[PDB]
Amino acid sequence: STGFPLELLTRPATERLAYFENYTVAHPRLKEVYEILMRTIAEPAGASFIFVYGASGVGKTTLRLRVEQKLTELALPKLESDRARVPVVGIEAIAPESRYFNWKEYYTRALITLEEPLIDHKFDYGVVAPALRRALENALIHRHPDVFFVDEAQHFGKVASGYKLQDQLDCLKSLANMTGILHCLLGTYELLTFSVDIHFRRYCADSPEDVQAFKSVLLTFQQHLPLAETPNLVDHWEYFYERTLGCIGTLKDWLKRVLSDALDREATTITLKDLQKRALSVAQCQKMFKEIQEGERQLSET
Amino acid sequence: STGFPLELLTRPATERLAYFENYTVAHPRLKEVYEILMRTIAEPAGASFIFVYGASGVGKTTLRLRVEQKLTELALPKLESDRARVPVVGIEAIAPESRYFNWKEYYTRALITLEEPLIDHKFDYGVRGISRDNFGKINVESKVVAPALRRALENALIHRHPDVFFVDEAQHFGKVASGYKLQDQLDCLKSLANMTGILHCLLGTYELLTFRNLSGQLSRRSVDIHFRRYCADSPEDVQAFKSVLLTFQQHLPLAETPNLVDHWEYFYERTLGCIGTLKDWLKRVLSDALDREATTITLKDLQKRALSVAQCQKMFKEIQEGERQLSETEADVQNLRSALGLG
Amino acid sequence: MKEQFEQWVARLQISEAGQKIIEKVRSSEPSRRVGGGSKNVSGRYPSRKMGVTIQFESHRVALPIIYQLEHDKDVLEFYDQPPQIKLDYQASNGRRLGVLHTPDLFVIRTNSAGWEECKTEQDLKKLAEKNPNRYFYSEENNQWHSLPGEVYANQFGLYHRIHSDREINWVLQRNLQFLEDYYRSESLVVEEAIAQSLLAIVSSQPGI
Amino acid sequence: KVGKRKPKRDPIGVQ
Amino acid sequence: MLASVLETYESWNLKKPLIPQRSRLYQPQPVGIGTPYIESLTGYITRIAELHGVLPGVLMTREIAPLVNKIYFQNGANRGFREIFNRSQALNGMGEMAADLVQVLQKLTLRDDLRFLTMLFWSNILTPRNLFRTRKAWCPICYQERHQNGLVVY
Ligand SMILES: Nc1ncnc2c1ncn2[C@@H]1O[C@H](COP(=O)(O)OP(=O)(O)OP(=O)(O)O)[C@@H](O)[C@H]1O
Ligand SMILES: Nc1ncnc2c1ncn2[C@@H]1O[C@H](COP(=O)(O)OP(=O)(O)OP(=O)(O)O)[C@@H](O)[C@H]1O
Ligand SMILES: [Mg+2]
Ligand SMILES: [Mg+2]
Ligand SMILES: [Zn+2]
Repeated sequence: STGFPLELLTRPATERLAYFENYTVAHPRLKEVYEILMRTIAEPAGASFIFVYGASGVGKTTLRLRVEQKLTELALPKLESDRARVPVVGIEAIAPESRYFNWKEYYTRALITLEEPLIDHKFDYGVVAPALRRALENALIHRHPDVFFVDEAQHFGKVASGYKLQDQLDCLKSLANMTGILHCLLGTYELLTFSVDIHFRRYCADSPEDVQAFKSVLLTFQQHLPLAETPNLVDHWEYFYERTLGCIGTLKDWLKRVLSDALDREATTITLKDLQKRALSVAQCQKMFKEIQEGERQLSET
Repeated sequence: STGFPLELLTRPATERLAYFENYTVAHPRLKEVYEILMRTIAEPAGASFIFVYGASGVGKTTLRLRVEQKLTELALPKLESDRARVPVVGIEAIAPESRYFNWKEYYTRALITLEEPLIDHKFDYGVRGISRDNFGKINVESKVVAPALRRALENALIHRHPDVFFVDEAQHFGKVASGYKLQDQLDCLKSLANMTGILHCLLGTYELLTFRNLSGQLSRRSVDIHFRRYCADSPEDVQAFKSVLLTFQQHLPLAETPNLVDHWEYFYERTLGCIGTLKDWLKRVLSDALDREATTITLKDLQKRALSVAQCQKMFKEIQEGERQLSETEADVQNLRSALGLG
Repeated sequence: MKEQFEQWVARLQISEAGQKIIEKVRSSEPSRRVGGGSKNVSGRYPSRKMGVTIQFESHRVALPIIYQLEHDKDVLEFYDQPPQIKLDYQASNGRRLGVLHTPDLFVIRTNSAGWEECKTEQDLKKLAEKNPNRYFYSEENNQWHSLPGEVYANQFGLYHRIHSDREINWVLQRNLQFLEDYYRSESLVVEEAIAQSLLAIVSSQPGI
Repeated sequence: KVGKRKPKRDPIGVQ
Repeated sequence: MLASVLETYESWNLKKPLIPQRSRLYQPQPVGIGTPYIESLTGYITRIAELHGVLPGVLMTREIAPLVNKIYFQNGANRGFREIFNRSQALNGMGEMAADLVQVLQKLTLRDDLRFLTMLFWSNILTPRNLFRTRKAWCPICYQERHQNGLVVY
């Protein structure tokens, strides 16, 4: 059915919460960006970087998870006679407590999530952390993963120097120069402070098709919302666009706030005051809009 | 009766002081903050930051203790049923003697609070220096670098899986040296939260407003909770302040009860709307009265133990410069609607 | 100093952009230094209200208004040569042109703030007869009004006012120049005996 | 212009 | 501003599929298949250690020896496993220690042809009496030929 299952109402509320957690909406922007990512993964065409940008909450992480799952399920007919072959390696960048990025920490976290043993006894076989980098290099050349995604890629941007901002990503070039492994860097608009460039755009208010798509995804959210009564939410879409900035992730988490509030109140439908009790503040929303507009302009350069 | 049990009239003065220092009152500001914070606690749902702003004397510490004890009593059946599971964790951010914040000290003290109140359980962190000992005091070697301690903290916080990490006196994060940014000091905690799936609630005075809105990511996954004082423009909070004053007078173990609401203006002039300062003043005057076997609290006793005028002006200007920025109005949503292009 | 201005803004609910203009005017050097020209006696005047030197183009047109503002209590501050405003107005033909203009004074009062421009009689009549949609006379309040200046004031929470030299009482100006020396003093203490003597002589004879 | 003082707002009073 | 029928958007239902247990160590193809120049067990373990970037002694001590149930394996994995080094010849032998080494390497790497790496196939036709060198034997010319051709030294 196109709606949420009608057998989860008699189930406890935590089941409805989990169902809302697992549910995801595939709007045309998501499917087009997914198609672009899959096409560029299938054919790098002399490109070793798949740089992806977008303001927080737009849904880059969910797209990365979907891409990882699809790559795994496409390579599955070959992971039965082949071992030591991870289809995807995903990592999250470490925010440094020191002034600058810790490349050794990045390397050791990579080896931790690559299931590489004997990290603490790596010996340098004849510049930061020789043994760790050569271990990384190899690992990936023997493991042979299709794509290596890095989340919070903008965390690479703190070097506190104008002559080293473009001299901080060179380690990724070297890692991608002798392994032949794709690199899909995902981050916020600060990743513009640095290859295939992709923009995780929102649905703008000025365009009519984007507003129609926003109405459709909001309708999908309100129909798959696990309540006995179906709430009418399109008549508040304007308000729904005011504290969201068109980011489906922020709208999803806030709608789950309202869902769990109603589930703790045993409400059969969500009302405007439930939205107004967990609504995001105003100054933070203004900061969101400023940041996203600045990023859109910075990318608008031709 | 709603007051103190009279049998303390024969009990020694220590019991009376303990009663007056252990009594808690409930007033709508505290209840609203409690409910909002607990509702945020029940589900962060992407949000990874809670900023609990307050004033000097509103009682942020008592709120944090109440919340910690509340989820402790909630998880007590689960704590008894299942081990290796701490519901909430708390730590006070250290004020550095050096010019910069000691991240290494924060990590080791956080590991101390998360490990020490636990029996000798064989859990191994992915680090060498930090380990247990015979007496049960887990020790961090002085040669262990800070990122290793942070990795150990990450492993401990994903294994134990608490609900909220409370950082009291969080304004001490802003005690940053040299030429860092006050946002460079919060991406670290954002990464911690986004990796461990852990809510971090930071408590502090109005100076903690410097981290309020620093980046888009730092504000999307963050909420702000204000411990509003008892103002003077709005008469309902004046009546509420009178109600709390009446409760404090009713629960005073004195021989004969004075009337504390007739000096309400003089009480508010040296409390500025903060309940904790009022409690502290009343405890002082009670001790002074009880040492001389006084049967009542007079205005002389109130004035002898009152706060200084200059101090009061200081905190008041701090409060004003704090909540002047902390004001949300209809223009703030009107201009957002206009700039978004919806209109 | 900043807290009182913030409370002023909050009490009068000035918009964000209006607060931005007020802050810019408060902290900025004057746009242009007053030039001698060919017919105007120019110069500078020390003001204890602001506590600085304020520049006047005309000592008998703008300077009387400056004297009033300095001795007026309703006025909090009065800056000179505020930053240029691009006044948009339609001319006689119909074209909407945007002309840069610098108001003579920017006055912040205890209940409002805005621009005040000082002109003369004949200047106002020639400008009105040569520009129908830039200046006109309201006989109700008997005041000269400029359409784009007041429009810009109303789009920003501010006011716009034209000070002519018809409404200035010159006896007031003479007496202000008489007592300015005593105004600039700070510790005026008359002997009690002599003050009582004059009080008795005054109360014994009215209209002396 | 040339030889003309910048439009500075001169403080007044004897310190 | 005309509004058409709002077509409901489909879902994705993200769910990471499971994969067969990946090998603890790397899985390199042992060079010499179909050739009279098959490599050796000691060469293979040394190549594995070099690829991992660890010393072969460290790999034997911290990855192989605990996985071996023998008492002396576990004991010598903490005071210097000199027993397995002074008798590295027997690792390539016909006997039980060679078979145990092949089994543990199969467990670590998950291969299917490590028995052909040694001559354990001929445990019934040969005899370890004066058969294996105590010291290493290498051809320098083959070493350069393989290094200069870009192939792996085995
Ligand atoms: N299409 C979607 N359907 C359902 N939930 C979604 C969708 N997109 C995002 N979310 C929600 O957003 C959250 C994940 O973060 P999201 O991917 O939106 O952020 P991001 O922009 O990739 O990253 P960040 O905000 O850290 O910069 C989860 O709560 C997830 O449920
Ligand atoms: N509502 C309340 N009921 C009972 N006690 C209270 C209440 N509010 C504050 N107190 C008491 O006030 C005293 C001092 O205030 P407290 O230390 O809690 O303030 P705070 O807001 O955490 O400030 P700071 O940490 O900056 O000193 C404490 O002993 C606390 O128990
Ligand atoms: Mg994300
Ligand atoms: Mg405290
Ligand atoms: Zn040879």
